[PDB]
Amino acid sequence: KRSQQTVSPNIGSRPRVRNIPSRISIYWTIVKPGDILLINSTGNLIAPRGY
Amino acid sequence: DYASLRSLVASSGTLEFNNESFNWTGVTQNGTSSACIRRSKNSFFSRLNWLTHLNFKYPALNVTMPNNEQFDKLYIWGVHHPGTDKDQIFLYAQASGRITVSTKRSQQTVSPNIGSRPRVRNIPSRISIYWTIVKPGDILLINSTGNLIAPRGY
Amino acid sequence: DSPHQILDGKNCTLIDALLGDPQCDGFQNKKWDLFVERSKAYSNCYPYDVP
Ligand SMILES: *[C@@H]1O[C@H](CO)[C@@H](O[C@@H]2O[C@H](CO)[C@@H](O[C@@H]3O[C@H](CO[C@H]4O[C@H](CO[C@H]5O[C@H](CO)[C@@H](O)[C@H](O)[C@@H]5O)[C@@H](O)[C@H](O[C@H]5O[C@H](CO)[C@@H](O)[C@H](O)[C@@H]5O)[C@@H]4O)[C@@H](O)[C@H](O[C@H]4O[C@H](CO)[C@@H](O)[C@H](O)[C@@H]4O)[C@@H]3O)[C@H](O)[C@H]2NC(C)=O)[C@H](O)[C@H]1NC(C)=O
Ligand SMILES: *[C@@H]1O[C@H](CO)[C@@H](O[C@@H]2O[C@H](CO)[C@@H](O[C@@H]3O[C@H](CO[C@H]4O[C@H](CO)[C@@H](O)[C@H](O)[C@@H]4O)[C@@H](O)[C@H](O[C@H]4O[C@H](CO)[C@@H](O)[C@H](O)[C@@H]4O)[C@@H]3O)[C@H](O)[C@H]2NC(C)=O)[C@H](O)[C@H]1NC(C)=O
Ligand SMILES: *[C@@H]1O[C@H](CO)[C@@H](O[C@@H]2O[C@H](CO)[C@@H](O[C@@H]3O[C@H](CO[C@H]4O[C@H](CO)[C@@H](O)[C@H](O)[C@@H]4O)[C@@H](O)[C@H](O[C@H]4O[C@H](CO)[C@@H](O)[C@H](O)[C@@H]4O)[C@@H]3O)[C@H](O)[C@H]2NC(C)=O)[C@H](O)[C@H]1NC(C)=O
Ligand SMILES: *[C@@H]1O[C@H](CO)[C@@H](O[C@@H]2O[C@H](CO)[C@@H](O[C@@H]3O[C@H](CO)[C@@H](O)[C@H](O[C@H]4O[C@H](CO)[C@@H](O)[C@H](O)[C@@H]4O)[C@@H]3O)[C@H](O)[C@H]2NC(C)=O)[C@H](O)[C@H]1NC(C)=O
Ligand SMILES: *[C@@H]1O[C@H](CO)[C@@H](O)[C@H](O)[C@H]1NC(C)=O
Repeated sequence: KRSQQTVSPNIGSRPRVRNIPSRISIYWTIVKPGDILLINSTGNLIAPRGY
Repeated sequence: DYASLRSLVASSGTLEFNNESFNWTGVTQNGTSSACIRRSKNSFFSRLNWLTHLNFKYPALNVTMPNNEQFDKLYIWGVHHPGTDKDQIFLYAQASGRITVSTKRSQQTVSPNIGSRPRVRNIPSRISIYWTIVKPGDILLINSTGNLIAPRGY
Repeated sequence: DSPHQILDGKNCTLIDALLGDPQCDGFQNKKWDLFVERSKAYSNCYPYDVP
């Protein structure tokens, strides 16, 4: 309810790290006492498992 | 982040520039501008390379440059935002792409945006300059689909 | 060690342990007063970058 965070996937080759060119970017979202985390995704989502 | 680049270069205290020879196959190098007059000739930034279309064909640019020396390297790169769409077709011959520079740790993605802006020196278009620092073990990779003001060296 | 709770990261970093790198799975669901990160800390998983 308080804030929105939008990230757009970028598809491209990147220097190999541990023989893996692809990468994952990690972000954090804080949820206040009475609040709702709503996630809209059409793809490329590494999803949370818990809090 | 102009202040950060200014403080960084000032603290380093050297403008020493080692020229490097990248792939740059399939795109036209150099590039000229009317506002950047040098010795009565149209020109551009000395340490930047304006890549333009070649034979009306702009291949995807996947150019890799490594560091094998034992010093950290500073690369200055840029994205050209054109004033008009006509200019985009004229200069790059395709639609707007995405410019992504990448190393083992840092990855920067910039999307060109085409729009008219207050004309400065009769030039409506603009160029946004970013800096990337490459460690010795790390390597630099660029995925250019156009609108890339490429580095000439480090 | 006394009197402040010390947790030794060993081959781990705090962000890696939070995400769940396999080698760091030992530190799961643990609390600390002071976390110690070793220089030799390395990651063994998908290349992760955190803005
Ligand atoms: C500077 O950049 C250049 C890139 O511009 C780079 O050279 C490239 O190196 C890679 C890696 O070896 C080459 O990729 C190989 O491609 C082989 C197939 O090549 C055919 O297709 C090429 C592209 O044609 C396009 O355009 C035409 C229209 O012009 C169009 O019809 C086509 O459909 C296509 O869209 C074409 O250039 C090429 O012609 C050359 O063929 C050989 C060289 O390969 C030689 O006779 C000439 O030089 C001729 O111009 C040919 O028609 C493919 O076989 C190969 O795949 C094998 O190797 C890889 C890697 O080991 C394996 O993974 C794979 O399983 C196979 O075993 C590989 O994919 C690319 O073609 C080069 N580009 C060239 C030569 O222009 C330089 O290295 C860079 N230099 C520096 C210093 O960095
Ligand atoms: C950096 O990021 C960019 C963007 O993702 C990548 O650049 C190109 O991205 C396009 C995405 O569509 C790639 O895919 C497609 O290639 C197709 C192949 O055309 C071949 O056709 C014959 C085979 O029949 C070959 O002989 C010929 O030489 C061609 O190679 C095209 O069909 C595609 O165009 C069409 O795509 C769809 C399909 O329906 C439609 O919307 C349109 O009709 C559209 O015109 C498209 O070109 C493309 O291959 C990428 N280029 C390269 C070199 O891979 C880069 O890959 C990336 N850089 C990296 C990862 O290093
Ligand atoms: C954008 O540009 C980049 C350029 O880096 C392309 O990505 C990689 O390109 C390189 C160059 O060919 C590929 O390198 C591969 O290395 C693998 C082996 O890993 C290492 O293993 C040991 C241990 O560290 C090292 O000592 C060794 O030197 C290797 O570096 C292999 O997959 C390949 O190596 C070779 O292995 C055998 C044995 O020699 C040979 O027979 C093979 O033919 C092969 O040549 C390979 O060289 C790497 O695979 C690319 N990354 C990929 C494919 O994800 C991008 O592809 C490019 N983007 C595009 C084209 O879209
Ligand atoms: C676009 O035009 C430019 C030329 O303006 C060209 O880039 C140049 O390519 C050459 C060859 O690869 C590079 O090497 C130079 O060649 C000139 C020839 O006149 C020499 O004079 C240079 O030596 C001077 O410069 C060195 C670097 O400062 C000095 O260390 C040296 O002491 C000399 O003073 C040098 O050998 C050259 O560096 C580039 N760049 C420039 C600005 O010249 C490019 O290839 C052209 N593009 C296309 C698509 O044709
Ligand atoms: C930590 O690194 C050392 C390196 O000497 C290695 O011997 C040890 O097995 C590693 N521990 C784990 C849990 O991976």
